[PDB]
Amino acid sequence: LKESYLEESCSTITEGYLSVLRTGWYTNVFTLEVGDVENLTCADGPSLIKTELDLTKSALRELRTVSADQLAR
Amino acid sequence: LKESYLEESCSTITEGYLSVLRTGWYTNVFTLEVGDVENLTCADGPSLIKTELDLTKSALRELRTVSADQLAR
Amino acid sequence: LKESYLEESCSTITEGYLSVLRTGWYTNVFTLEVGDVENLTCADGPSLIKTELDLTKSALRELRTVSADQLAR
Amino acid sequence: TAAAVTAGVAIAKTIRLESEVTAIKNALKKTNEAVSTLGNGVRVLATAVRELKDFVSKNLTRAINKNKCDIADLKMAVSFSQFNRRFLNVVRQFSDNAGITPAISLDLMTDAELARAVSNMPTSAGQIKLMLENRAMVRRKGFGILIGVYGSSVIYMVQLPIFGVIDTPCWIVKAAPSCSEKKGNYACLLREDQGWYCQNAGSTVYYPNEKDCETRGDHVFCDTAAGINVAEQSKECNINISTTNYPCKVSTGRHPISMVALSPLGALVACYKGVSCSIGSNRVGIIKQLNKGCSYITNQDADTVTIDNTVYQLSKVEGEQHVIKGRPVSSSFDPVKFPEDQFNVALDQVFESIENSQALVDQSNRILS
Amino acid sequence: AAAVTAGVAIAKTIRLESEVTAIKNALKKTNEAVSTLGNGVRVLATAVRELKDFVSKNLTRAINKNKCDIADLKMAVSFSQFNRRFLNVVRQFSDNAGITPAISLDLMTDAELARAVSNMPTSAGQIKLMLENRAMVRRKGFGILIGVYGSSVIYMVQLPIFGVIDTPCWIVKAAPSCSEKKGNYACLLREDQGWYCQNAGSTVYYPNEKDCETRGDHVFCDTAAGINVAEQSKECNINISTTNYPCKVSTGRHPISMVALSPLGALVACYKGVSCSIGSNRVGIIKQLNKGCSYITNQDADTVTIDNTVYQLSKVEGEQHVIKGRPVSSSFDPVKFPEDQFNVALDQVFESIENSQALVDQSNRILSS
Amino acid sequence: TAAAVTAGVAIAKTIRLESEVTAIKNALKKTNEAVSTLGNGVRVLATAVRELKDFVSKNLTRAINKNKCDIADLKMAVSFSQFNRRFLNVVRQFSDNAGITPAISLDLMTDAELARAVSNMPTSAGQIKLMLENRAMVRRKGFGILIGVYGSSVIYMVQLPIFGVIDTPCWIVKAAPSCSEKKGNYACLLREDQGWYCQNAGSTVYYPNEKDCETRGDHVFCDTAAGINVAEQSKECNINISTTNYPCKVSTGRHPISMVALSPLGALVACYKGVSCSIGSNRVGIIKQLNKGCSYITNQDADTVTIDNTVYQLSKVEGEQHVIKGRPVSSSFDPVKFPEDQFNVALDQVFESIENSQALVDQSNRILS
Ligand SMILES: *[C@@H]1O[C@H](CO[C@@H]2O[C@@H](C)[C@@H](O)[C@@H](O)[C@@H]2O)[C@@H](O[C@@H]2O[C@H](CO)[C@@H](O)[C@H](O)[C@H]2NC(C)=O)[C@H](O)[C@H]1NC(C)=O
Ligand SMILES: *[C@@H]1O[C@H](CO[C@@H]2O[C@@H](C)[C@@H](O)[C@@H](O)[C@@H]2O)[C@@H](O[C@@H]2O[C@H](CO)[C@@H](O)[C@H](O)[C@H]2NC(C)=O)[C@H](O)[C@H]1NC(C)=O
Ligand SMILES: *[C@@H]1O[C@H](CO[C@@H]2O[C@@H](C)[C@@H](O)[C@@H](O)[C@@H]2O)[C@@H](O)[C@H](O)[C@H]1NC(C)=O
Ligand SMILES: *[C@@H]1O[C@H](CO)[C@@H](O)[C@H](O)[C@H]1NC(C)=O
Ligand SMILES: *[C@@H]1O[C@H](CO)[C@@H](O)[C@H](O)[C@H]1NC(C)=O
Ligand SMILES: *[C@@H]1O[C@H](CO)[C@@H](O)[C@H](O)[C@H]1NC(C)=O
Repeated sequence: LKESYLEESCSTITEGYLSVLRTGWYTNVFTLEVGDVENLTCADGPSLIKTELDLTKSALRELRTVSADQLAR
Repeated sequence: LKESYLEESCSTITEGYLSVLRTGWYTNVFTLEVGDVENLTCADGPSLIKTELDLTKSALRELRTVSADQLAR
Repeated sequence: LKESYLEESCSTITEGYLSVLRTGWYTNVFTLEVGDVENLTCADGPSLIKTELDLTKSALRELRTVSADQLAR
Repeated sequence: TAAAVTAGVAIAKTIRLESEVTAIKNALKKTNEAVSTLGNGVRVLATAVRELKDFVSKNLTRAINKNKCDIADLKMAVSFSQFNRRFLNVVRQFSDNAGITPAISLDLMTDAELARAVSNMPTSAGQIKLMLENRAMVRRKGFGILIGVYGSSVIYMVQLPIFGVIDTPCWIVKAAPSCSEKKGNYACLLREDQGWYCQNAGSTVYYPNEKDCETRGDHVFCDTAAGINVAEQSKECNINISTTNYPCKVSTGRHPISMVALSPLGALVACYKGVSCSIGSNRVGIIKQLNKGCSYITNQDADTVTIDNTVYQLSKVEGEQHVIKGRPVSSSFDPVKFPEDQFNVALDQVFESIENSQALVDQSNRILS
Repeated sequence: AAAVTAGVAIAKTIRLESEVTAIKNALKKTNEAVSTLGNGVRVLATAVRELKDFVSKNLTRAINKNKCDIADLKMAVSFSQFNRRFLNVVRQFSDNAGITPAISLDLMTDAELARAVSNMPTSAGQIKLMLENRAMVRRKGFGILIGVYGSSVIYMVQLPIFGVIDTPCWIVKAAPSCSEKKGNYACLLREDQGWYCQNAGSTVYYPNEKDCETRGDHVFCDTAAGINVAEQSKECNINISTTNYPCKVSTGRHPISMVALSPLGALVACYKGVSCSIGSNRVGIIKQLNKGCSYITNQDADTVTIDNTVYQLSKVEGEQHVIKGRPVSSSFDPVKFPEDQFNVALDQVFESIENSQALVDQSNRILSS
Repeated sequence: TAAAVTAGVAIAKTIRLESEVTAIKNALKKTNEAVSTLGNGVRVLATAVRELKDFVSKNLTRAINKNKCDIADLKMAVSFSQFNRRFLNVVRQFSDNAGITPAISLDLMTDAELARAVSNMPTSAGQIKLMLENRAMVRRKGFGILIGVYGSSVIYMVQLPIFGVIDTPCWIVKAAPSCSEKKGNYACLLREDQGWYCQNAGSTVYYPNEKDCETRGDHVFCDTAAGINVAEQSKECNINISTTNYPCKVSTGRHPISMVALSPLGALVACYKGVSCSIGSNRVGIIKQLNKGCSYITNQDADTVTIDNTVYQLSKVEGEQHVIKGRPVSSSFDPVKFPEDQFNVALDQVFESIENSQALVDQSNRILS
């Protein structure tokens, strides 16, 4: 780069940069689904994965409240 | 909404929007506590949960250092 | 603190504040490495730890793409 | 020899008997050798049964109770991370941003809690309704502050916007240089009114940059700090710029400036001097080249403004469209069972073979009496 | 006499002849009992063999199988534990794509941060202040992912150096001061509003209030936002019409009614058709304000109202929550074997073998005579 | 006679026989007790062997299948987190920021997906190449929006910048007050040109703040919104401030302002009146005192500028260098093995002793027949 001292105006110009200017927006849409999970019928009641599913079920219920379109609530 | 072109001033007005203007701040205060965990006395020393507790106790020891009031440090 | 009302200019001055001004930048460099993990050959195929590593391996492969210097890609 | 015939038979039978009891003595001699041998079988069998128990009792239950402990160990670790998500998520967030949160995250305040806070805000009923519908904005326009870590507890504050002014007329101004030329001289006007305007009581609020207000549908969420209060008469600039009622803020230039300014529903284009300004479409390339001067076009008129070799997009360009699904999680439970029937009958067999033998040594004792 | 002896001979031999045949039958029964008990012990052994076959093969296998998953999961969980920092740091650089808004707790620990500040090129007092407000140091700083090499992550943290501390600072707010004579309005409005920090040889002006952050009495000001002004500019807060400095003031011909908030109070501008009033949170309205510019303290009221628009002077404190997670418990329930009652039975077994063995030695003893 | 002799011997011999059979009678009587006795050993062994099975069959396999079940449970929990990382991570981010993402994170869109998108953007080949090379910037200058949670699906949109204009000349202007003095009075002019200038087709774009454009190598990534279109003739202001060709934006003052203005490659210093401005090094405090007036110095000329007692750093100050590795993860797998060879030798032993005992009573029966 080259930086020139401008004594007349007590200023400096620094040139040699190259532009990157935004001219638009390009959009992709994603759909994420949770994978299938098998039913654990060897246990009774409070399993570690049922409590893991109901936690992630709930995380989605709350995440829902903040959706972009109103018709998702 | 409807957007009007002003040919005399090379400008555009777009009308039909509705305002949402902030007039104040409303605050809630939260206190989060860690759930109780039983002492695992069937094992000796390095348990996966003791190192998990000593990890988050350490996480909190560090989080403390950035608290808002000084009298918490 | 002291806040004075200047009625001729319909303005307020509030004094008694103290300055904290940035005069430079001080920088540290970090290198974080993942600890060694033993090969669990007592199992067949899908290990829980084998897939956890292949996750951390791809997370790094993807994280590489966003590194600051090009000669890291 | 009358006597001798009888006397001869007696010694004869005695000889036949003498050899018979010695056979029985030898027979019995082998028999208690068999009894003794079977005993040493049962002894070795018993010692085996003892060694089998010691492995089951000691070496094996040791392994089970160990695995039983590690199982309880991991269930506790995993349960801890589960039953304490919010706590752990919140500590993560205040750490990542070092004490402050850019938004009121879902972890920072649940929807139930968020709605309950908004309903207790000091405002009118209709304004509460709007916040409830745009609670996303309430969250983002608000924030959270870490107050302290006290012992083992985390105390923080969420700070919510109070939307006291709503549903008042609002509009936005965009402008381009309106350059006029006579005899190689350029006279260039440019509005400096440009930005967001929201009508308020006793004044009009002016937000100079477009980012200063956030658009969600017809509603505009405008940042209080950015606002500059201007007289209502400033709006007159959109009928007549040369109005004497308001000092319409407009700048003059001596040189031509070619540019594109995007509006909500369109764009202002300025073509002067040596520029090739043209309009484009989605499929085809050119639909009209623009005349020199100030032109206004709609998002529904075109999708492209081209200046020389620079193509400006008027609307968002819709790209690929993905769908991703995780790998399935399946159960691996395959229990072990012991085939008890074939065994349980075999032991009945044993107790019965015991019972037959016991009775036979009783018959033998009877016969001896 | 000769024959007499012969008759007695047959007599005793016959009395004996029936006895040994009784003994012979007795021994035959016994040999069937020994043979019978044996076919029993054999059946007991094959069952003990199958019990081993189940324990030795099918049961320990299931235990070693479970032993392996146990070791597998312990490794997975330990990995995430022994490598939290590594994994947290990689998480953050991914979520923000190469850069970090703050110096997070994972990026640089409190120990590391403090050692860094102490080795900064500044005075003891400046080092002290950064150590006291290290929260701010973190936020005014940021982090950069330099590169991922193989399996290692290299990044740089960038810390602010606060070299200027404890110099006088103040903030200016104003509202339009409109004057009226014979139905015409003259409105002047200060445009110097903002943060002022005095520095060596100059005074720095930060035009927007967001440009400086308040923590107690200290003001942390963003250097880029700063504009250098002559020290005499402070003179504008005594006489606006001072000739010593070109006081930046705008004039208007129209009234602007508004509320401008101060740190310790607020400026109110009531002109023309507005009903400006003062309120409280507990009591509804406490005073209607006279037309003109009023200054009220945050401790004078809690609310300024303009027509039907209500402005809050202070933060409104809402609910106050406390949340604790579900308790985590151990499910450890070891299995124990009833060893005492059993081992008495084995001792029981070993004596009946030796008692029996002692008996077959006696049987043979009698036979050796 | 001879008869009496032989019969006489016969009767005598019967006496010798009665005593052998009376011992044999007693001997067998003992043997039958050993057979009966050994049996009570075998039975007690069978009952003992039965409870060993009852423990293995019931109490032990119960504990194992329980542990086998918990194992499968934990595996499912941990697999769920693994097979669904991206899903869970994406939900995590939209929750921390309430519906919007500051950047296009690695979880939101993979490198593969990003490169495919950029390659399908509506622009020229060289521009696609440049975006691909600075894909970091692409992610950061873009963002992500949560569209909706539909059932169990999370649907979101990533928005990428289109860099259609590239590699055109760009420069940055910095300035300090230029004060001249004649007979104790100061006349001070100061440029207001300061900022980023980027040349475009038909106009020049001006970005007023240094933060409005981001530097990655020689390339300058400039915020479109911050941009002001200025005439091309404006670049003439870097030759003659007093040019009549352009209305050069420069302000005048009556008071001196001493300050330091930082350049990319150096710094502008303004020393006036009562200030002691000097340039320093990192080690030594002062290496040169600066003359009164406007001075320009290089990053390679000094490392420090001092104004009175305030020290300004010209470059970033390089501090420590840390290197960290996580604790090694080891396996806890320790299988249990059953000594089957040693055990089977004992059972082989039992089965032979059975056959040996069985074979002896057969000799016994041969002897009787
Ligand atoms: C981790 O281990 C696997 C398996 O090692 C095998 O199992 C051992 C008990 C022993 O039998 C070794 O000789 C085996 O190699 C590593 O090897 C892969 O294993 C498959 C068959 O299991 C073999 O065909 C592949 O060639 C092996 N892979 C390679 C690249 O050679 C595996 O590589 C180890 N992983 C690491 C990171 O070291
Ligand atoms: C735009 O307005 C200007 C000025 O008129 C202003 O608005 C009027 C309602 C009234 O309040 C005027 O006093 C304001 O100044 C018009 O231009 C000039 O108007 C003056 C009247 O004062 C007249 O003497 C001049 O000759 C007019 N100039 C020209 C060139 O005609 C102008 O006509 C208005 N334009 C349009 C399109 O309505
Ligand atoms: C600066 O320029 C002054 C005159 O202004 C104009 O400059 C050139 C670019 C032409 O536009 C010309 O027609 C104008 O008159 C000069 O008087 C002055 O000497 C110049 N100063 C220096 C230091 O060169
Ligand atoms: C069984 O356990 C004992 C200690 O209780 C130990 O000495 C022996 O070596 C172990 N053997 C096996 C095969 O585990
Ligand atoms: C036990 O394992 C054997 C392999 O040695 C297998 O053939 C058999 O089916 C299994 N039976 C039970 C009851 O587990
Ligand atoms: C073994 O199981 C029985 C039920 O089958 C139960 O009554 C007994 O208490 C158990 N013993 C142990 C030590 O678990």
